[PDB]
Amino acid sequence: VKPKAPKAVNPFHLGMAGYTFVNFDLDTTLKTLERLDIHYLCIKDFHLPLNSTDEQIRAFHDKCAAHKVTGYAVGPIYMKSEEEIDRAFDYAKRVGVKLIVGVPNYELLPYVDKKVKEYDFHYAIHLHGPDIKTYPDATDVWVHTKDLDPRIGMCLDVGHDLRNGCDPVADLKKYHTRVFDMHIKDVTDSSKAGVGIEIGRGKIDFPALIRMMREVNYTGMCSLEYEKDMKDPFLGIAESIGYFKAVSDLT
Amino acid sequence: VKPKAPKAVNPFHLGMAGYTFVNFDLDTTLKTLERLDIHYLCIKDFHLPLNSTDEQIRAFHDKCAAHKVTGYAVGPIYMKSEEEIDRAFDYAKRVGVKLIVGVPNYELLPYVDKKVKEYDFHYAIHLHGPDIKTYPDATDVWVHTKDLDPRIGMCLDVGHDLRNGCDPVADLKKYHTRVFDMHIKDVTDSSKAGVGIEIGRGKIDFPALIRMMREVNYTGMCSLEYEKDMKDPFLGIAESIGYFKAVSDLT
Repeated sequence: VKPKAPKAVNPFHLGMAGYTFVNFDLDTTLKTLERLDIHYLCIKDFHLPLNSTDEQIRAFHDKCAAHKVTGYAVGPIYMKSEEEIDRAFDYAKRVGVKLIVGVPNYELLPYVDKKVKEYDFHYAIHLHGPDIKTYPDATDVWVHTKDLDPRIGMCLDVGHDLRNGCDPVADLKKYHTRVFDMHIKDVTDSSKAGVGIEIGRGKIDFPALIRMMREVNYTGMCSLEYEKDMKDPFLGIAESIGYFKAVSDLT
Repeated sequence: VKPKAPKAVNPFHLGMAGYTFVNFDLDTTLKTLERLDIHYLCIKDFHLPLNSTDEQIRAFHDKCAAHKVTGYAVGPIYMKSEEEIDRAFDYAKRVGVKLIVGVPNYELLPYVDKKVKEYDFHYAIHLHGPDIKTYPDATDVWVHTKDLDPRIGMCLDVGHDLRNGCDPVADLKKYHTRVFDMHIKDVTDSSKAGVGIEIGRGKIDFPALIRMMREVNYTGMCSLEYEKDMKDPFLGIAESIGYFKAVSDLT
């Protein structure tokens, strides 16, 4: 009997983005993560509403822990006014996280700056690809944040970046000092016409991504945001996780 | 935009072993393979009974084709008398396959020899690991077949082989001339106490297996036989397929 090769060491943590489970309750979400050996969840309002009580927040944490899951950040949370920003930062504090994934209107970036100073939280702007005018890609988030507080950056969405015609691995190399979260997913083309697909079936260079994360020592989460078959996504979620685990282990 | 590496070329074909779906009908089985991009199914009696009519066989083939699946072999079929052997070979011919996965009593091996000559079919004996007295491992199948017709060999079950304390990659190197089918699966230990687990989570050295299949030019099927959570196996089936696809692509 000959032991297989040791699995490679990686600085990042595997998680799930909450939108993957937009059509499912928290019970179903946590049970699925548990079965997939995934220990991190980005928290969405459809699982933990912003006005949840202190007791409801405790109950959320306890359920997460019972399934060996940590809620590591909140969002994406879209923010179109200072009041929404105020509410999002207070919610993060109440939930006990220090990372907020957000989509603030451009004119509100100075206010986000004020709030990251007040709370000492990181704030990761979710880039959205070529269908959306604001924050289409990693460069656009960079240009809007590079002169602001160091705690403001991006949720590097590798799929949307590639669909905008950008190399997400080269963007990670350039912009790593402001990449605070990541959505992993795969796409069928490096254009607006690219659609979501199971990880490994599409165009994203995962081996390159994994090597680059090691090279820049990315220590955040790589959170699967699976946007295919969203009314019955389980088979695709699990195949994508398997493929990504293997790339993580063998690269 | 930089294209990812071309996927590696492999001589084998990815399939599914029918026992994976012992608790599910053929519709559910074919739909699952279709969604997983799997094109080969080993045919079990609970999906296509041995006394199925000619019309039922046609209907089976048409349904398989509609889901882009080929039924590539039949079995495993346990055989404890010459009559059962007679019935299995005639069934294979009626179903239009040339490979039978079987478990014949040892004393019936001469009759299997007679039947492979009569029909010109390959016959792959499913080895069963340390819990079962007959055909516990690849060496035992080898010793019982090496002097018989060249068309009689083994369904190399990598999980059961490892649980018997055997190296399935070294067994493949030794015995490739008589490996006509393969069950892929993973296990938690190289002992009787090893249980099934998602591919990649266990002890089987898949990269080594893939390199060895290239080295001996194994052109048969690697059929997933998933024996965990068998009342709700979908998540584990899909993770295992993802992991194995990645190993196939990147090794």
